[PDB]
Amino acid sequence: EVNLRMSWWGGNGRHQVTLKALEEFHKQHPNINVKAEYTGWDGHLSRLTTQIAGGTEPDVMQTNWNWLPIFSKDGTGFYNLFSVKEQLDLAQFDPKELQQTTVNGKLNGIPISVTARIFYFNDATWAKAGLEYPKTWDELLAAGKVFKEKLGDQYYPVVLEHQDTLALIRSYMTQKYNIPTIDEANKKFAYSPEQWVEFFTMYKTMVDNHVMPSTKYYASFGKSNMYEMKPWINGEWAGTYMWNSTITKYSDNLTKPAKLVLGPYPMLPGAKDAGLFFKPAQMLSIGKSTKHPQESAMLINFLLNSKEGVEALGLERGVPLSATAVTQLRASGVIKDEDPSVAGLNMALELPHKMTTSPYFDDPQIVSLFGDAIQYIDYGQKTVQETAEYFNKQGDRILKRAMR
Ligand SMILES: O=C(O)C1=C[C@H](O)[C@@H](O)[C@@H](O[C@@H]2[C@H](O)[C@@H](O)[C@@H](O)O[C@@H]2C(=O)O)O1
Repeated sequence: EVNLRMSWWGGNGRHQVTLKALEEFHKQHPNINVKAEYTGWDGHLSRLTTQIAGGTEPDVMQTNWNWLPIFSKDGTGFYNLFSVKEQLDLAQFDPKELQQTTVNGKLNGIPISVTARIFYFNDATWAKAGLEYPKTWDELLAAGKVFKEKLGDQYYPVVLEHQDTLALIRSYMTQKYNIPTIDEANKKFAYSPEQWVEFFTMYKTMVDNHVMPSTKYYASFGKSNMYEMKPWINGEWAGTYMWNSTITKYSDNLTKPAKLVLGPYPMLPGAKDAGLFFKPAQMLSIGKSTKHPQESAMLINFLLNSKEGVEALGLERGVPLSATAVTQLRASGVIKDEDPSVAGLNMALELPHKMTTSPYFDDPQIVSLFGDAIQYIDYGQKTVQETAEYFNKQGDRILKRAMR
């Protein structure tokens, strides 16, 4: 009798396939029981942080790439997956993808898929507005006015949650200035005071120009998860800047015959870098002090490499990085070139994208700092310049506490 716990986050679609997959794993292993612990994205890091701090975390965990500096600054925060290469077939995963999940020579997670945020639009609402998807940043910004005038105050080209908006304006600044957002050497942000004014100026331009809801309007709806909101479902918020690895958590909730559809990626003329946030979409990791490292490794192998786990898990986490698994899905017809999830990624890789994102750009204190920031602008409390100075200063402080 081996009892394991496994945690993950996701939409219900992803819960349903994972639960299906675990039922098979247990069928194939009468002696290995897994308790499942699963939520949506919200509060999930927060809960696992409490567990890790009291040493009660699961044997198997779905982890995020930006959590490596949080839990595993020295690579010892999770079990070294090189120690279970007997159970877990490592050679299926690219050596260069494995390097992103390796810290101090210790393999901390198996990246499941890679992802970048890209534009996805409600094709139904865009057809009503009689617009083509923006091919440029100017078109992005000019599209809100058309939405509001052709369809009404209630229609937006996109909805952006603050984290979405952070990634977007950084993409714009990267395209423009071709520098990293974080100076990792000096433990701080790389942008000048001016560049930060320009960053929050752009937010406010987009908000003024009716591109997406302001934070104030977004909060007149209730708290709900974005994909469960009426204006998302009703097709009133007509798009998202979103990971291809979890796009169906969004599209599953549109009203037929509306589809979320790949849009073009805006690029400034002369840009030497598309400014993607491209990374492991997520990982499977083993608890540092698991009493069952081998059975855990068997479970991770099953879900990522076995015929039956691969078939069960389908594309709820994106296009598998496992050679065997992505080949299976292609052969079964599950990966198709025209799938917006698949096409999202392919279009993205062809974008020039040499700039890597620092895991610190996605520090949860920095992300919350950013939502706070644009809330001050939207609720009249801080001007654009004050907000830019406030972000620069307080975010630098977090980066020193984060980069410790
Ligand atoms: O596929 C996912 O569930 C996923 C891929 C991203 O790499 C992760 O950072 C994580 O993103 C979460 C959330 O699930 C997603 O809906 C979006 O809101 O952004 C979140 C984020 O932290 O970026 O999940």
